[PDB]
Amino acid sequence: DDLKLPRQRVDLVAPPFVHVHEQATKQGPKIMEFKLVVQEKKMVIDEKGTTFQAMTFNGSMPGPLMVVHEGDYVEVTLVNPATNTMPHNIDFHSATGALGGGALTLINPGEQVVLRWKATRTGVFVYHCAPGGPMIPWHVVSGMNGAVMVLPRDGLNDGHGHSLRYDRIYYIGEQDLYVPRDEKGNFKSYDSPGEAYSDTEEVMRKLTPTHVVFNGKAGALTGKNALNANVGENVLIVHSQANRDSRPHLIGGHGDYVWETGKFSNAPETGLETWFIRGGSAGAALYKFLQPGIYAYVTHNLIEAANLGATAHFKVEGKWNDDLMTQVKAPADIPTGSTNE
Amino acid sequence: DDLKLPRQRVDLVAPPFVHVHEQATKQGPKIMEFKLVVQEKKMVIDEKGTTFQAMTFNGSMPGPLMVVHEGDYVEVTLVNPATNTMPHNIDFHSATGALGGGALTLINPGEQVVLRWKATRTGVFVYHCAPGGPMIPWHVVSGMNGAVMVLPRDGLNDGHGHSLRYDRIYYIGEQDLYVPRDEKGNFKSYDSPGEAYSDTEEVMRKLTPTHVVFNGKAGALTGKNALNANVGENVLIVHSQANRDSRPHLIGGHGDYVWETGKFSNAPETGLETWFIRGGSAGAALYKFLQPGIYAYVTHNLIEAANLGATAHFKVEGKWNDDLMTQVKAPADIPTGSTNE
Amino acid sequence: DDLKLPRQRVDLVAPPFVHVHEQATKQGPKIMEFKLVVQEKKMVIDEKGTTFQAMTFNGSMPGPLMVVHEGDYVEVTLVNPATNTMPHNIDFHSATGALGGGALTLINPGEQVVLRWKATRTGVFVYHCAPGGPMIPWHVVSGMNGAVMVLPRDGLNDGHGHSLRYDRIYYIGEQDLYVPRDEKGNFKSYDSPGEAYSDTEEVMRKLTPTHVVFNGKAGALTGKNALNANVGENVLIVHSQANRDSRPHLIGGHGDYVWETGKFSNAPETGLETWFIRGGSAGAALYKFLQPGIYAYVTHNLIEAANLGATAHFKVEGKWNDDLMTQVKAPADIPTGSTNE
Ligand SMILES: OC[C@H]1O[C@@](CO)(O[C@H]2O[C@H](CO)[C@@H](O)[C@H](O)[C@H]2O)[C@@H](O)[C@@H]1O
Ligand SMILES: OC[C@H]1O[C@@](CO)(O[C@H]2O[C@H](CO)[C@@H](O)[C@H](O)[C@H]2O)[C@@H](O)[C@@H]1O
Ligand SMILES: OC[C@H]1O[C@@](CO)(O[C@H]2O[C@H](CO)[C@@H](O)[C@H](O)[C@H]2O)[C@@H](O)[C@@H]1O
Ligand SMILES: OC[C@H]1O[C@@](CO)(O[C@H]2O[C@H](CO)[C@@H](O)[C@H](O)[C@H]2O)[C@@H](O)[C@@H]1O
Ligand SMILES: OC[C@H]1O[C@@](CO)(O[C@H]2O[C@H](CO)[C@@H](O)[C@H](O)[C@H]2O)[C@@H](O)[C@@H]1O
Ligand SMILES: OC[C@H]1O[C@@](CO)(O[C@H]2O[C@H](CO)[C@@H](O)[C@H](O)[C@H]2O)[C@@H](O)[C@@H]1O
Ligand SMILES: O=N[O-]
Ligand SMILES: O=N[O-]
Ligand SMILES: O=N[O-]
Ligand SMILES: O=N[O-]
Ligand SMILES: O=N[O-]
Ligand SMILES: O=N[O-]
Ligand SMILES: O=N[O-]
Ligand SMILES: O=N[O-]
Ligand SMILES: O=N[O-]
Ligand SMILES: [Cu+2]
Ligand SMILES: [Cu+2]
Ligand SMILES: [Cu+2]
Ligand SMILES: [Cu+2]
Ligand SMILES: [Cu+2]
Ligand SMILES: [Cu+2]
Repeated sequence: DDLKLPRQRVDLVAPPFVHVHEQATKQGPKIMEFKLVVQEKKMVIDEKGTTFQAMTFNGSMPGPLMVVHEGDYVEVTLVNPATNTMPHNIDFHSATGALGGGALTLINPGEQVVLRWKATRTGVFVYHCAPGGPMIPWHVVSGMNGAVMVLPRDGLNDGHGHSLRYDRIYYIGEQDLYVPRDEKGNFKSYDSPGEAYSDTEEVMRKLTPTHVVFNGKAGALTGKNALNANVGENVLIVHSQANRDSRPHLIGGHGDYVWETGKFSNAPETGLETWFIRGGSAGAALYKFLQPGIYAYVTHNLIEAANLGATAHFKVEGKWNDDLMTQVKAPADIPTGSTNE
Repeated sequence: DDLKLPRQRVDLVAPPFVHVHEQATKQGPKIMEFKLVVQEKKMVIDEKGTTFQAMTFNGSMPGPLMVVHEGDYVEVTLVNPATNTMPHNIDFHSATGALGGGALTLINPGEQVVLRWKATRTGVFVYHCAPGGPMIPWHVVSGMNGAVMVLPRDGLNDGHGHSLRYDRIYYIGEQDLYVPRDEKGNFKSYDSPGEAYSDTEEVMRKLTPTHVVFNGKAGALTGKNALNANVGENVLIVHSQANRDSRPHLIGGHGDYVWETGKFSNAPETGLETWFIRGGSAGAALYKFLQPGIYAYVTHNLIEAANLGATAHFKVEGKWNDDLMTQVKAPADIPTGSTNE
Repeated sequence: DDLKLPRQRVDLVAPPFVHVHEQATKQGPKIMEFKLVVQEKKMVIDEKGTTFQAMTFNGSMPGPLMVVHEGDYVEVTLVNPATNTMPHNIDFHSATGALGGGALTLINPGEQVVLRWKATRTGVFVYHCAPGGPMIPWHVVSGMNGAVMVLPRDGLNDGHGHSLRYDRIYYIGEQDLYVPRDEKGNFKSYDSPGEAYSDTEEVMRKLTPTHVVFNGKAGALTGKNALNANVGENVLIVHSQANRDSRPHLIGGHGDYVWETGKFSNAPETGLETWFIRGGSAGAALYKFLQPGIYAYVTHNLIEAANLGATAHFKVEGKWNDDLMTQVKAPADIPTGSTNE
């Protein structure tokens, strides 16, 4: 027992929600214990019911958000149940050495492993499966990716000596999918990941996804699963993309404070319209809602947003501010005396 | 009449030019009145005469640049003449609430609407049509996008307490187009936007444009329409892309001061070769010309620049500086005594 | 002889290595003399032996890294031997005027030219061939691109008044290739660049590379050609991409200090997971190795990394630090008493 620190078990929750944590803490470093269970399963990924052979951490795309503080140790038990067909591992971009932990975590079905990494670098970071060779992109684009947030012990700041505190946090994992089609253009179904591989790899090679989704499917965060907020709340939106670039935008809002490269040692940028998540990274945006109503959160390639699945909704309760925006005149017939050339 | 401020009507001009404005102002906030008239029309988009069914604000791709100051109110009359076939609206990324104004501006042919938004955020911002669902990307990639610049009341600064002033401003709107082809590879023509939709959507879904153009067509800002400047002038180049990333570069020059995310609350970066406009944003670069001659302004995917339409020219008058660059020896035969392995 | 400065001849070396230079210097400005010889040749670009008709500076993809200091003059002799078939030139993104020098350097086979440019802007910069029109992207994606680094005379700094010094430097040139295929999907071979052009241009137009390689071929910097380092060394990794975006990541490491836009007048960002090289630029990352072993350096589109060629290896000698990372329990059977739902 070389490392003599208190241990705290964390119970992960499904995205887009985040497990209970403190922003600022005066507790000393701890060993933060997490469990991730690989689950291969067929999943529905669009509003027409298209299925595909997914591979997940903890049954979700993305995998759950892990939250720790700078100087904590993160002890992760990775479990690969014998119902799975493939070997799996885990690479933490937050971690130092052994390909992020991938070189120390390769497990066959029926096995588990325990990795410990010190949280020396602050920010939001991707984690993903990376078995080796062509299996690396396949496992990642099959769903095996999530994120971890390493907070400064004093919480977030604006890079100019002022504390920032969020009232709410959501984790938006964006997933690029490569679903094979038949000669007529219909999506193909398979009985196992292995059976889907060869056809999937051919789609992957042309670098054009068939779907780009938040929280694992088109429409996942719309309708009854819209994200809630209230006028005045400061909301942190963590966005990850393990394989492909994204350009997040909150329609009707802004990024008040944005860490587009995702690392809290760097001052955020202010007042952004659209920000950029480089493939293989996580970023974070804070926004204080000023108006009630529906907001769309998109990647601002609008073809991907509207036609390939990459739109979420916020439903924000409160009172409308006519000073910031008003409909001066409702739609009305163009006046007869108008000249509109 | 709740809002008791002076009103000023602005007459928009066609890009790449910009309407008359002040950089720094000591005037107080005003209500700045703008009119945008939707025009659906067939337009020529390449040097071989390819046409396509465009949808525009004020008859241009991009729509005109609107320029106001922080704290002004922007009162926009959007007009959809009865000669048009589709409903249209407007989303200002500069604005707060109601999906940028889209939720308050949906008008059928024969209607107009008046929206007012407070200019609380400084920078250059996209505006675009966003009717709903799949119509959002279609209207945007059909040409319905422009930009607005919200200047600080004191004008631009270098983020380190020094004023920056431009001698000239140009607005470069970049447009990704998705023109259908027949089985032989020739571009298809249609009699209406509605007729073009189904085939266009199929091209859009594969996320590869057929054309990438500045000011609405290949060659628009070359030849007799090159952009003018003079040695010593500080030129602001505003660049927008409503749907797709771009990587601007001034061949033979630099970005002296670049706001790649486009927001003046952030200090610019200095001395860039190439900068990055994330899809769904505007950015801005200042450059002081040091040499006369022709400059090419490109997106630095050179296939897009040279082969899909995305090159503009500057023609810069003045005297050559041999200290910065000189041809020491003109092309000459390789000397006989040379060894060139 | 207007310009009365000392002259120093530099002998270039093949990437990923870099010619001998000083980081900080107290020498005054000099005329730094470089020679680049164009070589058109067939080259092997993947592990299955696929060939293609390359065009290079000095026989390598990328062309060699040139290193000078701010205020030096760079006198480049460009040679186009009569064994070549095409005209060639050179555009330095570091240079001011005449399209970066392209407008002063066009040479036919059998000719040479001498260009001098003043190194007024600090950073890493692309150089590339740019003959005119469609020949520009073709020559660049055929291999005619490299980089130059213009160091501050005091060496690198952290943007906060502290010197940074590298123990080692590597230059990683990333190349997007567009190799034609026959109706069965096999790569086509040609006897000359001219013969390959028409088919290559058709691939280029669809903006999807067939290969994305470091140092000119899949596997170039893996196996016996892995990059060496030692625990404790600060390694500068210069990354260029003349045509297409990249997202570098050091698997198991970080970017301690990253200039993603590549320009040393801007403070670096700290502690990045993944950074972004915009097409038509160079960037640079410093990392101090903390753990021994194999590291993969990738573009973090993992399909491109694992399946299209874009992976390099570092082999790092030293002692493992169990505090930063440890395997707490090796892979073992899932305990009978476990519940893993
Ligand atoms: O800021 C640059 C810095 O990163 C360093 C910090 O000095 O270390 C990072 O990783 C180390 C792992 O132990 C820690 O010192 C540090 O707390 C963390 O940010 C150096 O390697 C370098 O100067
Ligand atoms: O996309 C090609 C072509 O395929 C068809 C079926 O023949 O539709 C498929 O592709 C659509 C777009 O991805 C999906 O909306 C649908 O689930 C799928 O069957 C055609 O309708 C389409 O033109
Ligand atoms: O700098 C962060 C800041 O944005 C705020 C300014 O305090 O507001 C922005 O939008 C508001 C709309 O009224 C204005 O206060 C402000 O002038 C503008 O930049 C906050 O919501 C937050 O601190
Ligand atoms: O691009 C496919 C194929 O189509 C042809 C006509 O058969 O040319 C078309 O496409 C060209 C590239 O976009 C355009 O230059 C031209 O306007 C268009 O007819 C072929 O020439 C080409 O191989
Ligand atoms: O920092 C902005 C600055 O770039 C300037 C420097 O004043 O010049 C750059 O190019 C010039 C070429 O002579 C040099 O003055 C300078 O050393 C270099 O960084 C201006 O044109 C402008 O303020
Ligand atoms: O990629 C299309 C198709 O072509 C084949 C040969 O018919 O393989 C070629 O393409 C592969 C992927 O790029 C390469 O691995 C190989 O060198 C090449 O012959 C098929 O195997 C493949 O499905
Ligand atoms: O140690 N107190 O939270
Ligand atoms: O299945 N993912 O939220
Ligand atoms: O672990 N690879 O399928
Ligand atoms: O109020 N004067 O410009
Ligand atoms: O048609 N646009 O400039
Ligand atoms: O308004 N949509 O076509
Ligand atoms: O001038 N001395 O290095
Ligand atoms: O051939 N290039 O390293
Ligand atoms: O110089 N062009 O082939
Ligand atoms: Cu896996
Ligand atoms: Cu990774
Ligand atoms: Cu419209
Ligand atoms: Cu938008
Ligand atoms: Cu060339
Ligand atoms: Cu260039």
